[PDB]
Amino acid sequence: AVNGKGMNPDYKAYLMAPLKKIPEVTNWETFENDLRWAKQNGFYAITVDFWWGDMEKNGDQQFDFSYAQRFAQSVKNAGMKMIPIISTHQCGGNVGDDCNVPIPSWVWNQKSDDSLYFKSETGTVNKETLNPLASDVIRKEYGELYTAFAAAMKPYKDVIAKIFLSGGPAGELRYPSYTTSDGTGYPSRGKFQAYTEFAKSKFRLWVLNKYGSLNEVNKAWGTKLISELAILPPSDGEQFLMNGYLSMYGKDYLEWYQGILENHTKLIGELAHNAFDTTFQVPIGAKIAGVHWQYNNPTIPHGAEKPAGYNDYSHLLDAFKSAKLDVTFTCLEMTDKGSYPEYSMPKTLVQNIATLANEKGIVLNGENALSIGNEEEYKRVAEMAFNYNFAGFTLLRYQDVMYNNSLMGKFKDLLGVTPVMQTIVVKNVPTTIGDTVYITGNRAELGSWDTKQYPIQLYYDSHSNDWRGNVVLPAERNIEFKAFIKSKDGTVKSWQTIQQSWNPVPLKTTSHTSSW
Ligand SMILES: OC[C@H]1O[C@H](O[C@H]2[C@H](O)[C@@H](O)[C@@H](O)O[C@@H]2CO)[C@H](O)[C@@H](O)[C@@H]1O
Ligand SMILES: OC[C@H]1O[C@H](O[C@H]2[C@H](O)[C@@H](O)[C@@H](O)O[C@@H]2CO)[C@H](O)[C@@H](O)[C@@H]1O
Ligand SMILES: OC[C@H]1O[C@H](O[C@H]2[C@H](O)[C@@H](O)[C@H](O)O[C@@H]2CO)[C@H](O)[C@@H](O)[C@@H]1O
Ligand SMILES: OC[C@H]1O[C@H](O)[C@H](O)[C@@H](O)[C@@H]1O
Ligand SMILES: [Ca+2]
Repeated sequence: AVNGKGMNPDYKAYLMAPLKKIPEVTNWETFENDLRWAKQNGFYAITVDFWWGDMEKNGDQQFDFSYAQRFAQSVKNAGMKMIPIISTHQCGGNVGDDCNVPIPSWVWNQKSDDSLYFKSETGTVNKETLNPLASDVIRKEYGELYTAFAAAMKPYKDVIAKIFLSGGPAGELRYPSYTTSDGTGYPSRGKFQAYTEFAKSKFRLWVLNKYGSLNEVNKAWGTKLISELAILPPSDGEQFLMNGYLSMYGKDYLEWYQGILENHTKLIGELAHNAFDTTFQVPIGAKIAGVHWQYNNPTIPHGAEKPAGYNDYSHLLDAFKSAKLDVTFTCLEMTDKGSYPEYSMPKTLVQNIATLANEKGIVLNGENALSIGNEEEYKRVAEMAFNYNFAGFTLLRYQDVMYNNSLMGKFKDLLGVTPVMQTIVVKNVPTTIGDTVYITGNRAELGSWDTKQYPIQLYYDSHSNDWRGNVVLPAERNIEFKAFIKSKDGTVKSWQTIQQSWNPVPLKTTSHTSSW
């Protein structure tokens, strides 16, 4: 893996459940059997959306966790684990959606202003999820929902391996900047979503709080605003993305804009921990979307990310570490293109996000963006997952592998692996002062024969004069590898004489000894 390390020893594979309720897809007995089968193929738990629109439909405080409970009951019967997603967002309207579950219709009546929803540069209204600006309503509603959920699901704490939160549209921490009705669907640039009267005044107050007065504002932005009402979000999103973002005003606007999402992260993170920490004691996480298009568009750089709310990922991730939430990213199955008109750079994006996450010590979990239909995409996922320290991978979605035995068999082999620590020992290595020994192998878990970025470092044992190291490997899988020497300057000097192998790696920790 990266930095001479191996795959993450805590890696686990997860299966994303269907969007529709199980009873609308099959019966509970078949479902329980599907889970036993999934478990046989390396899946540790099934992640599932529990829609707010279902749990509090009737009215405020009128809960119904009957479905969630029945679902957990079957997971328990199958001897599996589940990862509930407290989806406070709407189901339907997004890519891949095949459901229709809006958030409780009554929530919109708790306000007379327009503080609850989103309005784009061109007036398009969006009600897929509560606007994070309304922290007062979110604190109340999410606070109540989470605590009610904890009580109702207390009896099943033993099958709950983790809890996910929905930070926005599609259960992702972001603004709804890419939608069909707003004319911002892939691969178009996104449209900023801060045009409600509430958003405008909030930005105005934030600017005034930062600088004190209009004069200080005009002084900082080098502008000539006539009055406080002139403090506004971009009038022209396109022009802003072309070069307005480079000005002092742009920096402040984007800081505030992304700031709303960071503050929201800290809020839900706190409500969640307060409601689940003592009861379940399981990790909590949220999702960041993979807005990979328009990444390298020369005219409007990061034209889709910025409107989504992603301007500074480093700063964004700090909010997660601060809130004590694990992070989930996507697009692990895709590769870079970066050509007109999409200017798509998913892999580059995933690599950057992963590098940042690992630096800050944030637990990283990945997902695939679109359904996978060929073994080749599983390989791409494997490369990213096992070389960028992912602690987990969640496959979307259920039916894709449940009704396709050959695809399932390929996932079991490449991704449904159980990591096991093994000691590799290489003897008689002709190393000279300054050289370092590494091992690289055929599977992604071994860097796929890469000696530049993904090789696994070994350590000299001065006592037995050989090189060794405890390496994490995929249990019960066949592997081939070779040790090689890296000069002090970083070039590959020589390779092990014979290619080694372990057919397969045993599930018990032992050691593999070979000679150079
Ligand atoms: O609130 C100040 C001003 O902001 C916007 O104008 C920005 C523009 O969006 C940027 O791309 C760049 O040109 O800097 C401008 C400020 O000097 C709003 O469009 C404008 O209405 C508002 O008054
Ligand atoms: O690069 C893929 C390739 O890597 C290894 O081949 C090594 C070989 O082991 C060394 O002795 C020397 O020849 O450099 C080669 C790399 O060019 C694997 O052994 C091989 O299976 C794999 O395809
Ligand atoms: O079931 C989980 C969520 O699935 C969809 O959202 C996915 C989307 O399909 C995928 O392309 C993207 O990369 O990630 C999101 C979030 O996992 C539904 O649209 C969501 O409502 C579900 O919560
Ligand atoms: O915008 C939703 C979807 O748009 C496109 O299909 C992208 O390829 C995909 O990665 C993304 O999830
Ligand atoms: Ca409530």
